[PDB]
Amino acid sequence: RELIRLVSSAGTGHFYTTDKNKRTKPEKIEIKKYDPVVRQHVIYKEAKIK
Amino acid sequence: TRNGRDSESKRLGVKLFGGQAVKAGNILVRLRGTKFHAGYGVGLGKDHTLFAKVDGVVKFETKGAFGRKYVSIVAA
Amino acid sequence: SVKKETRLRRARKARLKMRELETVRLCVYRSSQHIYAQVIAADGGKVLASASTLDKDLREGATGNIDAAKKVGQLVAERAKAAGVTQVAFDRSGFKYHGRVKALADAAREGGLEF
Amino acid sequence: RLKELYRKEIAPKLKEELQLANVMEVPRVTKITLNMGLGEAVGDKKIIENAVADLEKITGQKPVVTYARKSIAGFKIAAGWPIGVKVTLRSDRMYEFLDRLLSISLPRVRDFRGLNAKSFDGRGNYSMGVKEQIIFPEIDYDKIDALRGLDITLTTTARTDDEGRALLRAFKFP
Amino acid sequence: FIVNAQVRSDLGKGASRRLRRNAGLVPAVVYGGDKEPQSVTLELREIAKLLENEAAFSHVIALNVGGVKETVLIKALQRHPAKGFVMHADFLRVVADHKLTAHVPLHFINEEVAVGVKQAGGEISHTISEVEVSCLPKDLPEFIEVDMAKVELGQIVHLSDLKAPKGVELVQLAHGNDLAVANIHASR
Amino acid sequence: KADIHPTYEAIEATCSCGNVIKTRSTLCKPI
Amino acid sequence: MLQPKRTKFRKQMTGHNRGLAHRGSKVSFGEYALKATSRGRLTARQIESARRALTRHVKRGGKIWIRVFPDKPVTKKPLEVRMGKGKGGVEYWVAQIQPGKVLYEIEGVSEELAREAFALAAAKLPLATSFVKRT
RNA sequence: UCCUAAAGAGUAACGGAGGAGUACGAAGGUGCGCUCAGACCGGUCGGAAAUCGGUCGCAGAGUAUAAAGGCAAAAGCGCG
RNA sequence: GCUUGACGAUCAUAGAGCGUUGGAACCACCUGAUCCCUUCCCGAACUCAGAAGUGAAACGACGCAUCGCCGAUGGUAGUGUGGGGUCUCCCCAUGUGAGAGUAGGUCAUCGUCAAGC
Repeated sequence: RELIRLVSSAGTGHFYTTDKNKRTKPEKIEIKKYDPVVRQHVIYKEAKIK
Repeated sequence: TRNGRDSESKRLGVKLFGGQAVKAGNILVRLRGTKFHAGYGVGLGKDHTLFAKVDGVVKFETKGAFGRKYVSIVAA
Repeated sequence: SVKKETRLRRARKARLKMRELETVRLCVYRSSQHIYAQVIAADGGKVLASASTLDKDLREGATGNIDAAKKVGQLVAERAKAAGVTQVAFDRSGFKYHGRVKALADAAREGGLEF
Repeated sequence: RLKELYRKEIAPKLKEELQLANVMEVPRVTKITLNMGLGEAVGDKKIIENAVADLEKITGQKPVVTYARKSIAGFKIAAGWPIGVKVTLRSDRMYEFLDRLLSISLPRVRDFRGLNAKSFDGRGNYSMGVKEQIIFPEIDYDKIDALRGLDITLTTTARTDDEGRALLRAFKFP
Repeated sequence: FIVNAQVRSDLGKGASRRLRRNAGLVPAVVYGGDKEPQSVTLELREIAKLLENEAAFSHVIALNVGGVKETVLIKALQRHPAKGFVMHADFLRVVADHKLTAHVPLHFINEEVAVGVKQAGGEISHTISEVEVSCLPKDLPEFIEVDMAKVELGQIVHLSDLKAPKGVELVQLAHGNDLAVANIHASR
Repeated sequence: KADIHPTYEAIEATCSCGNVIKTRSTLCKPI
Repeated sequence: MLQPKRTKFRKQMTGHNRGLAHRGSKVSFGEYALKATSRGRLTARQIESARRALTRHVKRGGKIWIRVFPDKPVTKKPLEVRMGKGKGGVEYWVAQIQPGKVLYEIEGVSEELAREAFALAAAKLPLATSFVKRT
């Protein structure tokens, strides 16, 4: 469970932070989450915290 | 084999016994998995904490099938 | 039977949820012959209004279809307006919300009896 | 077919053959499972579909596969999870199924004695055998290597032994 | 069988201990399904002479509290577990129309003439005496005969295998509990 | 040859003995 | 000796030995018995020693019931051992005895032979015992 | 996590027993639906045993993981 | 004034078992699945349209105490305080007081609404 970053599909630079088991679920996560800087729900699609 | 090792004794049990005036957020019972169930105006939090949703006095009724102990608050 | 003690077990969650919220309840009891509708106050043990199919102005011989439930819909809505109740909750009583239960619910809802 | 013999003779034979007071405890005809044990070669995931294809057209109806329950790791392995197959022909489908079992298709392979003799358990015995996975319509000399088996018994939908041996027969059928 | 009794207007722990150690007495109660219970003092020396009798517990006992006399069946007995003597006696009213369960001893009559003893080498093992019964007070078995004469080696006599004398209901036979009464088995 | 072997055992009371011990009747699904 | 076949734990506490023996005070299987009148502790080779005294003094037959059962394990620190380095290990087994506990029971003998057999039995036991008959 | 711990909390020992340094994008949410396990008796490869048909049943099953405490509105189980 | 439904109050003195009895209204079983809807495979569950039949199953009412479950009185054990002793344990004063068992109970008692009598 190495930790990842879920950045917002909207134009902001807001990110939620979580984990993932890489060696079982290697594909990326496209979960719809709530962005506070635009104040609507948008998809989040990211990894690579560095 | 060797033997030490306890833990920090989580202070569980009955706060706010059975006739006491309660405010609308007070912890009733700290609980490790529902000895006492949620009655009339009481809440059942995440770790099975019973808390008060309204004011009144604590009831502690043994009600119904399954022999369950209920904490309820009677607005009195 | 094994049908009825199963559907009361199905119903019991919503029955027991509407007495937590202190909500006036609209119960149904479908049978194979016909359907009943009943308005129960927010404790379980007292009835405000009640309207069946065997009210003696709509016993017909064709009683027990998706039409008779729709008749009982407004027939319980206009009896509940007299009783002074809105913001009721619909109790399907373990029956699946699809046929004459759905029809009774929609026809009671059409008579301003707000679920 | 369960017909002119049933709706005019069998249902009024059994009221005075078992001396029943009113009708409806005359036995109905309901439900079993094959439980065709495809757990041979349990770690497969390739012959269950052949078993479903085998049992599909001989019954005219889709089965499901029945899964293992426990990890009984002495008999076989526990990862071989899909190990079953299952199809009822309904009372509505029993009609073409009754005049296809023990009407002309009674010689499955052979018997020297198909006796109705050696089982007194108080629930209504009969006698017939099914060991071959081929004795049915619509099967080839060879199209797929056919390894299966089909299991039918019958029970009273009713009370007892002697109250359930009589409805289970329909013709001169030992 | 007659015991003398008193009135006992004082109940409790220290009261009962004072009766036993100062007055030399023994508490008791008399009760039945038809009257109120009544607490009674008795004498330890005067009830311990009844308990010497073999037919003490399965018998009518007249009991005289004042001038009032009752018919009494002893149905309970408490006893000091170490030393062994009666503390409170705890007996029952007797009415002529009543079911009246009591314990009755077994009496094991002719054990020398036993065909699992004389010819075959074996000994008699009484696993049970004191059978509980269910009977009107008209038939009170002071004893129940257990004939052990026609019983072979290795053979077991059960509760069905003996006699119920003139309308006596053996209780365990009225359940599915056919208990083993006695036994003939090989020696050690 | 004496090497082939059928494997059917819950068919095996005498054909329709009622139950074996598991009690219901005719055909194979819980449909 | 008598030991359990396996126990749920290996060490008990020390505990106390209070009360009278209300349960275990009746001659429930035999005709005559050896009842204790003082409280104490029987160490499972006392029990077997009095057992062998009984079974050797009978010589003819009978049936002997041994009623007590040592289920309490007792530990020991060995010698040249400083105190408090963990609880010491089990050595033997013990039945806790209260006044009134029936220890042994016999049937099939005469009352005289039973009495002078439980005299041999009581000679090997650290308790104060007595002789009782079936009530 | 249980005992010691004295029926509220708390409570020591190089006292008695076990565990953890995580898993999970569903093992979370919700709606709808469903009960487990066990004896029985059943021999033409398994034979006490798999697959089921459950008569008796009568929570003893299960719960990601130690123990304790909880679970029918199941907190168990399946599906959208 | 009772019968059948639905909903609750209360959770065995209310349960389980065994027996009798209920069909016209009610409910259950029932007939058929075109059409809604459904079956890890279903018209046997879920669903619709019913009105030929049956109260067999189930459910209900009435009976029975063998089972389960309640359960006295009395005593016993424990124990607060005060004092004793032969002090790893008991006793006395005083207050309290079981669990078990014994006698004995129990085959429930209520309320709201709706159709019938």
